[PDB]
Amino acid sequence: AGSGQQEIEQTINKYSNMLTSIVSSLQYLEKINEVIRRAWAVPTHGHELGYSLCNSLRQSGGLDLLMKNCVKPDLQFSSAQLLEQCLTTENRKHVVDNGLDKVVNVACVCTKNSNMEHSRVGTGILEHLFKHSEGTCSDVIRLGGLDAVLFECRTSDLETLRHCASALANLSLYGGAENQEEMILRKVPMWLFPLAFHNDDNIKYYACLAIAVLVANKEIEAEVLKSGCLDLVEPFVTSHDPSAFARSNLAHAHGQSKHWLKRLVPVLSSNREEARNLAAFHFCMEAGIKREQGNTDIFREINAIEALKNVASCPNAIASKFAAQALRLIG
Ligand SMILES: O=C(O)c1ccc[n+]([C@@H]2O[C@H](COP(=O)([O-])O)[C@@H](O)[C@H]2O)c1
Repeated sequence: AGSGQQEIEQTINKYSNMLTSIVSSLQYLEKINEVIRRAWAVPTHGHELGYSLCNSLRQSGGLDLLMKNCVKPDLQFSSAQLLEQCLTTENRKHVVDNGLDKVVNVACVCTKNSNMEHSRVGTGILEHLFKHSEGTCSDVIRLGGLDAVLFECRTSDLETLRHCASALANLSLYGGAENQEEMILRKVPMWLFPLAFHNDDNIKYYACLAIAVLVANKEIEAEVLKSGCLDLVEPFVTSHDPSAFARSNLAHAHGQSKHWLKRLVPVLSSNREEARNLAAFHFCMEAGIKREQGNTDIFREINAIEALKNVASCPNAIASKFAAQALRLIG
């Protein structure tokens, strides 16, 4: 099964072949979800094993099978559970292109029911589906995903609240102007406020991050400033260790994507001090991660360097130290 930090690709190959053989059973045996759930858990190599196994899932035709039998009741949750853990970038594209409606609807009905594992699965699927495009975000809003996450914002489960915060951040980033207007109409800040004041640092971080991304839009700045949650940014960045907060979150995974960070870049140039503080904090985190993985040139491909320098120059010392440390971790 799963052991430790070694140089073994034989396990990648073994469990990929197991997965493809089980998937070939087309005309229950959803231990594929257990194997992938524990594959992502591998201490350091979990990213590689997970990506290779999800690619094996798509290539063996299993992704199409999941999207097909997710409108069948007896195989609904059993399949959606596995789909929440294999919504990689390529799989995300495949789903968005050849069956968004079914996946969105199964996530909605997973959140509608009282069983907590189902709600976790549904909120996670929605989170991952909000990381594609303005068009995809608009469509998911139309199909009722935003309503589901804003309803789950009232929950107690921690996994669900984390999925909800990450989903609202992803939507603030990938939505655009129209979708951010829609978010303000749905009173997104109202239900983000209960999350920003959470004790769990992940929920607070990503809720505040969605709020910061939202104040950057100069049309909704006031309504997002009525929340109150940006006044919780300065104590957080000044009391949290950028390297250690990375190790707890988004370090097992190789940080956020270059496109996620590209959406975040324009936050570095906002009117609000707290927005720039939090964006700088996040970039100082991602810079160290990317340096560990040798993908630092990303920050130049997204024209983040100009904004990082402009921020490292500005008077505000909270963001100046973070942006400067980020620039040194790149070159
Ligand atoms: O990136 C990782 O190391 C990782 C760790 C645990 C789970 N995953 C799953 O891999 C998929 C892609 O993750 P992400 O962050 O690119 O949206 C998604 O289904 C995640 O739930 C990914």
